Amino acid sequence: VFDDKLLAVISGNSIGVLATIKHDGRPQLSNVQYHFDPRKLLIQVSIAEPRAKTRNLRRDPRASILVDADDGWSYAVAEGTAQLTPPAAAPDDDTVEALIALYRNIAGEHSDWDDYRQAMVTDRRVLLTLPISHVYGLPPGMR
Amino acid sequence: FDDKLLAVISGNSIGVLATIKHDGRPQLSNVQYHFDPRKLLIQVSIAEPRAKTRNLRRDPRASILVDADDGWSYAVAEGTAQLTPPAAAPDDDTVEALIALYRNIAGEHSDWDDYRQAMVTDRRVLLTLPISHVYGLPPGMR
Repeated sequence: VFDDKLLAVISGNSIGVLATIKHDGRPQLSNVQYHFDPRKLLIQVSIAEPRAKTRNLRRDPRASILVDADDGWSYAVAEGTAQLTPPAAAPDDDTVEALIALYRNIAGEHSDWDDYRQAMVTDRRVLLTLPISHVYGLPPGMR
Repeated sequence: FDDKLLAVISGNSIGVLATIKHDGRPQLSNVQYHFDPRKLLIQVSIAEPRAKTRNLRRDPRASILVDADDGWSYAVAEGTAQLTPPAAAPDDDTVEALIALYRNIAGEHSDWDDYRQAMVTDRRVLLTLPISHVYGLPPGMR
C-alpha cells in the first residue's frame, strides 16, 4: 500500500528535517539524526533541553519529520505528537538509560558508557519519541 | 545575514519548504528554488493550494531549509510569502513570471508551449519569499 512506500523511505535513512512550531505559530526547521522502530512505528531522536526545537515541543508537542529517499528528491513526511522524557538529571536515571538504548541503535556500542552518561546529564538531553500517526509525500515512482 | 548561510542557499537549488496548515501544523515538501542574492529573495513554484494547505492564502509565513555539502550544516530562510494568482491562461502574467523563473533555475526550456500548458493545468503559483531572517548551522572550511 502507499503507506508502505512512504515508510520504506523513512526506514532507508537516518537523517531528516524536523519541523516544530514556534511561540508565534510559524514553523522552525532543523535537521536531526533518528532511529526508526518499524514494530511500534516510532521515530526516536536525541534533543537538548536548551534548544529552540525542544522549547517549542514542550509548549506544543506536534512534530513533523521529512525524510529524503535514496534519489535525494522523492520524500516522505511523518506527522505525530511527540512524547518527551524529562531531561537527563543523574547519570543512572531512566532518561539516560533510554538514551543509551538509542545510541546503541544509531551508533553502536559506546567505548566509555560512564563518559556518555555524564555527557547526557551535562547536555540536559531528552529522548524524543514520535509515534507516526500520519504519513504523506511523494515517494519514488511518484516524482 | 550570515554570508556563510547565504552561500549554502546560493550553492543549492532544492530545499524543504514549510507552510502553515489550517490546524497550525507545518506542511513540508521538497521543492526547487531560485535565490536572488542581490534582492535577497527566494522563488519557488507550487500548485495552487487546496484542503489544509490552502491556509497559505491567509497566513503566508514560510520557511525553506537548504542542505550544505558537508555532514550536518544547513541554512533556513524565513519570510512572508507573496503569491501570484494561479496560472489560468497559457499567456497570462503568472505564466510569463513562471517562464522567467524556469530560465533563472534551469536555462532555456526546449518547448515553451508545453511548459505554458503544464503551468495552467497545475494551477501553478509563483511564490516569492523576501528573506527576513536566516538561521542554521554554517559549514566550515572543507
